[PDB]
Amino acid sequence: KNKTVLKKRCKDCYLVKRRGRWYVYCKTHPRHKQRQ
Amino acid sequence: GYVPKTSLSSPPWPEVVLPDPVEETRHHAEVVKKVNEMIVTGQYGRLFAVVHFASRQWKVTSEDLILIGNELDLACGERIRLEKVLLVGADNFTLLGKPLLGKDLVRVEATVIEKTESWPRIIMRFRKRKNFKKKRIVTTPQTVLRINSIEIAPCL
Amino acid sequence: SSFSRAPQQWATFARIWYLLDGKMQPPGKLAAMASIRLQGLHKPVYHALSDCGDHVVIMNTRHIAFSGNKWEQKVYSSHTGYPGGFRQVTAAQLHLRDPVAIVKLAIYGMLPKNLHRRTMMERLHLFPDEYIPEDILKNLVEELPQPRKIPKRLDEYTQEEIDAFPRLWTPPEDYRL
Amino acid sequence: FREVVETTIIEGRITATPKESPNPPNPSGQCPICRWNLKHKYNYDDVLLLSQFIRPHGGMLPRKITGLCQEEHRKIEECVKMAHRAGLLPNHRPRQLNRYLTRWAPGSVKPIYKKGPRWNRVRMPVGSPLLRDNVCYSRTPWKLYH
Amino acid sequence: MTGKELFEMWKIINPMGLLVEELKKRNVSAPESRLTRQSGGTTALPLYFVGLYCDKKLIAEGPGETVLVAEEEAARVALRKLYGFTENRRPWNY
Amino acid sequence: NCNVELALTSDGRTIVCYHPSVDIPYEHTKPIPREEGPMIEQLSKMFFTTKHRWYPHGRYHRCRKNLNPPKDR
RNA sequence: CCUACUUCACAAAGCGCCUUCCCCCGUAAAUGAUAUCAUCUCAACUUAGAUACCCACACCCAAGAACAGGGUU
Ligand SMILES: [Zn+2]
Repeated sequence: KNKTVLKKRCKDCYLVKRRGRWYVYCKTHPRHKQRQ
Repeated sequence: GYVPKTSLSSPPWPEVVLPDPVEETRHHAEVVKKVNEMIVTGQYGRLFAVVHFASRQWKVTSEDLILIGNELDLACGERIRLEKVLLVGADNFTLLGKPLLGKDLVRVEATVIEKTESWPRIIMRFRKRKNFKKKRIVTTPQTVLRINSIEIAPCL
Repeated sequence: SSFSRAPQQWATFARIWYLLDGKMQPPGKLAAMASIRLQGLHKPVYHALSDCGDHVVIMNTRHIAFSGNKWEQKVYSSHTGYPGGFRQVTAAQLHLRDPVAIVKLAIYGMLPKNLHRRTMMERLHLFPDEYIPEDILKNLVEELPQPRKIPKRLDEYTQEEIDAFPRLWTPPEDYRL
Repeated sequence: FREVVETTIIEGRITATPKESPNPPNPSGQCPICRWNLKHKYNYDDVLLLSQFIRPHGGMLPRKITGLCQEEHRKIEECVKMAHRAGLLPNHRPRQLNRYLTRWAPGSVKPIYKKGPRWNRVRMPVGSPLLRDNVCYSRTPWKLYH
Repeated sequence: MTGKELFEMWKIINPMGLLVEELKKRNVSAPESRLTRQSGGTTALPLYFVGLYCDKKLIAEGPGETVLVAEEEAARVALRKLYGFTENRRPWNY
Repeated sequence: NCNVELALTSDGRTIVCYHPSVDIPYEHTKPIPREEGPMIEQLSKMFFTTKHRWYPHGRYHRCRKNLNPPKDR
C-alpha cells in the first residue's frame, strides 16, 4: 500500500527508512504494511 | 584562539608574511641603486615603451610605425615628443609609472611621415519588409608616425 | 631572443605533451584542465584558427571518482538511430564496459562545438591503467598537478600527526564499546 | 572503556581509559567541538576529529555519552557517513568505484533517466547541507546540488 | 639593415666551425653541446632546445626541429652574441 | 614561476622592476644522443589529426587562394 | 534449404524440411550503530544477485538492373 502520508494503527507498527522510502512494517498484522 | 590543524582551519591559499618596512625600504634602495647604475652606464640594449598617444596605448620600440586615426595638424616629417609614456622596459629592467612616468625620465620622439585618407569604408543600413535601405561611404583621415628615439634618463 | 625566423616560429608554436594522473580525481576537473590544454587556452600565442593545441595524456582513468551519488545517478544516453535503440546507462555501467569513456565524454562536452573538436580529441591519449606505451613516454614534458587534493585515510597518518591532534573529550570509564 | 572477556567463564574488565588533552583553549563550553574552537572548521576529510568519536566497528557514539550539541552531533554523524563511503576510515570495518561527498547510500539511488527541463531540473546531490555553515574560503559557495 | 638578422646579411655555412675558432681566439676551450629541452621527440614534430656551454655555463641556446638543426642554430645564436649583433642591440643612433 | 625584485623610487611615482635573465644550469641538461585511403590513415596517425584535412579540394576552391599574400615583420 | 510430397522441372517455390543460445530488482533475509535492547543499512555491511558471423581482354557463373563479386588447370 502506498500512502503519501503514513499513519500508524497499532503498537507494533514501526517506521523504517529503507531504499529511500519510509515504510510501516508490522508483525502482528502484516496488513498495516505501507510505503511512501 | 588556537585551532588544531583540520581541513578548513587555515585557508588553502599560502600564508605569506609581509616584511617590515625598514628592511624593505633598504631593499628598495638597493634595487633602485642597481637599476639607476645600469642606466648611467648604458648597461641596457634597446628599449620599448607603452605610450598613451591619440586615445589608445601603443607598445612602441624605436625605429617603427604607428597609424593614427585622425589628422594631427602637423607638417610632414616633423618631430614630436610623445609625452604620456607609461611603461619603459629593457632586457633586464622595467620602469612602470603611476600612471605616467615623468617627463624628466623618459623621452620618446616620433615624426609624422604621411597624412593619408583611409580606404573607403561602406556604411549600409537595411531594414527588411520596410523599404529601408541606406548607403554611405566614409573615408577617414589617418596619419602615420615613425618613432625614432626612446631615450632614458638616469633620474631615479 | 636572437633566433632565426624559422626556429623562433618553431619554438613558439610547436606542441608540448602533458601527462595528467587521474587517480582519485573527478572526471570534470580532469576534463577542465585537459580541455584548456587541448584547445591551446594556456598559451599567450592562442588564436582560434592558429591550431596551437597541445597533447594531453590522462592516465589511471579507471580510478576516477565522481563526487557523490553520480556513480549511480548520472546517466549517459545515446540512440542508435534504429527505432527502439535508445540506450541509457549509468556512469557505473558505462565505466565497466569501456573504462575510458567517462573522461572522454567529459572532455568531449567541454570542448567548443565546432569542427576543431575532433582534431583536438585525437591529440588526447587516454589510458586506463598505469601502463602507457613507450613511444608516448618519450614525448612527455610536464606532469600537470592533480586538480583534487587527495585526502588520506587513518592508515596513512604518521605517528607525529596523530600525536599532534588533541583528544577532544573524556569518555566515561565504564563504557562498553 | 570496559571489555567482556569470555571463555565457560565470562567477565567484564575496565581497561585503559584515555582522557582529554589538558587545556581546551575555550573552556566552559558544552560540546567538545566548542571547547577547542572547531564549530565550523572541519569536513568529511579530517579523520582524526571524526575518528575520535566512533565505535571501533564504524558506528557512531551516542550524544549522552560523548556530550555533543545536537547540531554538531548530526554534523559529525553525517561526516562519518561521508567518510566511510569515500573510504577514509578503513580500520573501522564491520568485521570498486571511487567516491567522496556521497550524501545518500550508494546502492539505493535511482538514476536520472529524465533530468527535467532547465526550469525544473532533477539534480544530483553532493555533500551534505548540514555543513552549510562551514567557513567559505571561496566567493562561489558550495554547490550542494549537481 | 633595420630588422635584418645577421646571417641574412652575412651568409655562412658551418657556423659551429666559426664559433669554435672564435672561441680559440678568446682563449676559451671548446663548447659542449647539451640537450636542455625537448618535446614530441619520437613524433613528427619535435622540439629540441640545444645549449652550447663553455666551462659549466652556457654561452647560448637555440631551438629546432631536430638535434643537428637546433645544435647549429644554437651556434648561430652564440655567434650573434659574441660579435655583439644581437636582436636587442642598441638601435642605430641617427 | 616569478623571481623579480620590485621597488619604488623614493617619491613613489614610479615602480622599478629588476628582472635578470636566469640561465639554465649545466646539471639540468642531458647529453646529446649520438594506396590513398591507407595513405590518409598513415598521415593522420603520423600528425594526430582527422582524415578530412588531407582530402583534396576542388579547382574552384583552389582558385580563390591568394598566392602572393602580404608578409610582415 | 530442395532429399522427398506438392506448383513444378536443367531452377524458382509452400502447402514441405531444418535451426533458433542467457539475466531483469521489487522484495525477503542475517550482522549492526545513531538510539549500547531492537532495526534489511537514502549508516559502515553480508546473501537471493557474450559469444558467434566478417577479416590476404574475353567467356561462363548457383553473383548480378548497371557497376560489382566468383570461376576458366
Ligand atoms: Zn556547543
